[PDB]
Amino acid sequence: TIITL
Amino acid sequence: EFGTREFLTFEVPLAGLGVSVKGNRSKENHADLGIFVKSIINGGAASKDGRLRVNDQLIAVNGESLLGKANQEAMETLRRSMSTERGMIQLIVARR
Repeated sequence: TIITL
Repeated sequence: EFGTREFLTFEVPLAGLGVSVKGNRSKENHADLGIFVKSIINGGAASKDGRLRVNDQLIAVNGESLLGKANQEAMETLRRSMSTERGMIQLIVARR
């Protein structure tokens, strides 16, 4: 649910 | 808890942006509300650049819009658009 770009 | 937001744009020089994002949803209204900046990794590209702000809503990346998309589809669009990226990311955000 949390993505790092 | 979105408020009245203005659309802003800036250019972020460039692993990656060093930004964590999350979808927001209202359960009472069963509605996705968009993708929001949850944290900016100290010392990453967005951190060094300084113009992105926690709780910004992400609107577009290099002209690819996240609007009109459920949170899952918008997240996929974000990942895909960042997968091809020295460089420059043009961001459109909505800020309270």
